Amino acid sequence: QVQLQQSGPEVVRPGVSVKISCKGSGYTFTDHAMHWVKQSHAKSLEWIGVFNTYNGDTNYNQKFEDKATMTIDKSSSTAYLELARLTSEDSAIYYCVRLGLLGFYALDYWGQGTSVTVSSAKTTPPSVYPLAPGSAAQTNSMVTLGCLVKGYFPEPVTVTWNSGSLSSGVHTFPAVLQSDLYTLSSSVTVPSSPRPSETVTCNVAHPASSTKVDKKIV
Amino acid sequence: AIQLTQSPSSLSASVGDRVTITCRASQATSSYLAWYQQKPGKAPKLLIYAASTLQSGVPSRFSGSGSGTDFTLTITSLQPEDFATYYCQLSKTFGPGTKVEIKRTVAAPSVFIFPPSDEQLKSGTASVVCLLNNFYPREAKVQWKVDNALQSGNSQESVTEQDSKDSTYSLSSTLTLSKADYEKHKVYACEVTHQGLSSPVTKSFNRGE
Amino acid sequence: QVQLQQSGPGLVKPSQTLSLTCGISGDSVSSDAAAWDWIRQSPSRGLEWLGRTFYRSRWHHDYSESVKNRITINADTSKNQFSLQLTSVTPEDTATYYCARAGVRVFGIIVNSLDYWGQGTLVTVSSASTKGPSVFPLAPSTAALGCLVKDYFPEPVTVSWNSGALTSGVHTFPAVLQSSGLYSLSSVVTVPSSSLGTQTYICNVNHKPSNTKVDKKVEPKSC
Amino acid sequence: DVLMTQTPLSLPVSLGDQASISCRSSQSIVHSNGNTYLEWYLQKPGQSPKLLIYKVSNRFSGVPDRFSGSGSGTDFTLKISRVEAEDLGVYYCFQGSHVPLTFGAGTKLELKRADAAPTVSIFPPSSEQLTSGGASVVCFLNNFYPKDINVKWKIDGSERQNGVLNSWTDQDSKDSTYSMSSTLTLTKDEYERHNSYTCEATHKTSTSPIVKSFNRNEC
Repeated sequence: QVQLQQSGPEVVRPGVSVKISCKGSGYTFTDHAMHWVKQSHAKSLEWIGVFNTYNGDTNYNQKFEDKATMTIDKSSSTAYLELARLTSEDSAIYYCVRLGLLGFYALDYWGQGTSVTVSSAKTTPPSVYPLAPGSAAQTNSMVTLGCLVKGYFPEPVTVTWNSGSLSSGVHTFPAVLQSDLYTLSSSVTVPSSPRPSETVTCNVAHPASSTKVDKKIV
Repeated sequence: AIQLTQSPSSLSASVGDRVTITCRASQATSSYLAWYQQKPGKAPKLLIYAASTLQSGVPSRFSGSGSGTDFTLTITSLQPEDFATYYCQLSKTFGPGTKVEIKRTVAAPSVFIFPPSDEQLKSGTASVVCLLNNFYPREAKVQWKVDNALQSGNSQESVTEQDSKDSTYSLSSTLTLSKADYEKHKVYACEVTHQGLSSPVTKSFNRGE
Repeated sequence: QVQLQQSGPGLVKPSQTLSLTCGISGDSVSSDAAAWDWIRQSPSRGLEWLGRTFYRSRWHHDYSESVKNRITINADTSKNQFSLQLTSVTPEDTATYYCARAGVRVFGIIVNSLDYWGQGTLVTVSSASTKGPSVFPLAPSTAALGCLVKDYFPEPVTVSWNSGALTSGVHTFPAVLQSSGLYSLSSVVTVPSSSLGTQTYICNVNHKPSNTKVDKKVEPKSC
Repeated sequence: DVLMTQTPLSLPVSLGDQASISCRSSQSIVHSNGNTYLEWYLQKPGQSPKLLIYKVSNRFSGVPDRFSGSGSGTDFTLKISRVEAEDLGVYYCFQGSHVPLTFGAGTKLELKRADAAPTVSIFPPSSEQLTSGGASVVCFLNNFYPKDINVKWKIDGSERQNGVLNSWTDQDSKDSTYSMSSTLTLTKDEYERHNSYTCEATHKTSTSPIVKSFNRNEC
């Protein structure tokens, strides 16, 4: 069975080289070449370059001629990607792809993909802040409660409510970037009748800093 | 850094006989190799590429398959026009190639003799040529008797290529001698023995007749 | 379809640069769907790939380590041709040189399967000089007649019968080296008995390096 | 280089209908040898894009009969006979015929429903943020349709643009709706300087833009 395994995510400083490893299995490596496609948001799916896995002649895209080079270790049946002088906008997801049936197809199977982010800031624990309806917000049977997160790096953060007990109405949001630090928030919808034995507590878990915080809501 | 062998180096099959030709590669790909057919005096013509796909135009009887370190070429039937030297390539280096002939019945050779021309005599030398044509097999013992005496070491023989219609070869032996040697003898005979001849055949001529 | 034509000098004295010109018809040299190889064949050694060129954004090159540092394959899109120049020619480089077009090239990876080989020209390394050949008839006493060519250099020669009118029953022989350093070959054609009295036979021999074109009529001897 | 644009960007389609996606090439992509190498890749959320249809007339193995391609020259279209729950994602048109092999921009496929009015709720910065140093006010628009919406930052009757951040979420599995988050960052001096913190929003459901406003003195 054809399957491509790829490295994990990285976070690196600008101007340093990073390595991406793509190991293939289930097929004879020398038969099929390997591609490399970059996925980001400013650009969408631009093509990096191909590695003719038999001989070794490379066909790089003209835009990534200088900042990317590709190597093959045929002994371990692995394809390598090397990047240099990474810029701030270089944060993207790099896919390794097998080329199948030269003459037909273009790109058969795609690896799970590694996302390399650069930034400049160091790792920083998140700060969890509470949001509650005001003293004049009890005019409706339903109100919106949520907590928000500032000043953390890098992604991701998993947020739960009462240790995941309240999984209905929970809404998180994709992280946003500002002042070199990421940002995200969460919200839930609850009735505006808080019982004395009923409480809402949102917990933020961050494995990059190994810090978990619970915030007092209502 | 890659060595390719062709098995067998040469072979010969009869008309309409299936023949398999195998060439082996240390670094197998089954995707970058191709087989070329070459006739003598002509550029090699592609036959199949990627070790399984047949090129258009060439008859479908040329089929190739196989994977791993081994690769074979299969011809369903042989024709007199299919004589060639088949080459297998591995994207960098061409194999030594296999000489393939065509077998048929034993052919009786025809013998002709030409005394040197008068213009050659004016030049001062003489070149006698014996034509030995349309036979099978190629091997043929050629002898020359001048005044019932054998001559050797002063004649050259050239073998043509096998005809693609009737599958026969042809030979010619040339002797370069001065006019004095030509005028020193009267009778000259061309004697040749072939397995297609029940008895030896000689053609004798006299100079000036 | 795509037809290849070649031109160049068949005689090259040792130890300078030789050059071949391979002209392209029916395709553009700068096409992005093909590549151009240069393959030479030697009877002693066999066949081997020399170099390759193609076009993606600028002219590319690729050469085999056998003849590295003395080969340069320069393309020319103006007249739609590409040419090989070989420097520091040794007497071990005598062979027949073929210009050929690579096949499948899609997806930006080239697969070596050459399918449009040119006619091929032969190049020999020698400090000698070309000179014209000589032709002698061999009219027999019923038998087969023909004309022979002697003491010619260098290869090749083309023999035609009545300017190509007759093509069946005519045999051309490979060149044979003689002791003095020359080459020779012959042609033979079979005839009916009554043909010699009415049919006219004039064989033709051409030698391009010496720019010689000799036409000779062969007939039975008068006396 | 060949530049392609997938028209249109987003496809709001319902279950079991026909949706057409078009990919156009700036220059002819007919490879000189022959054929017209075009590919369509779909990418389900949180996965790796697969191969949907190659050699636009042909069809790859393992994909159902609904997907089919057509067109030649510079215009190609991919049509889905019936849309299922799995068809959601982004569709990329791709070509290999002229190095470099460029790519499309992406076309999102998602469900449709009746337009829903967004519920807007404004919260002041937390009391802990008062002693922190920064300020972050934010209002959400929850459970609405479609992504086309705007958020306004009108403070004390004045208009500003800076300090805004935007974040949309993919369609919910059940309600198939969206969510909004516009957080505004300021410092302490401007926070105490102003009185009324209001955020507005314009949407199809409400002909008049919805204004949710609160004052500082009441909190």
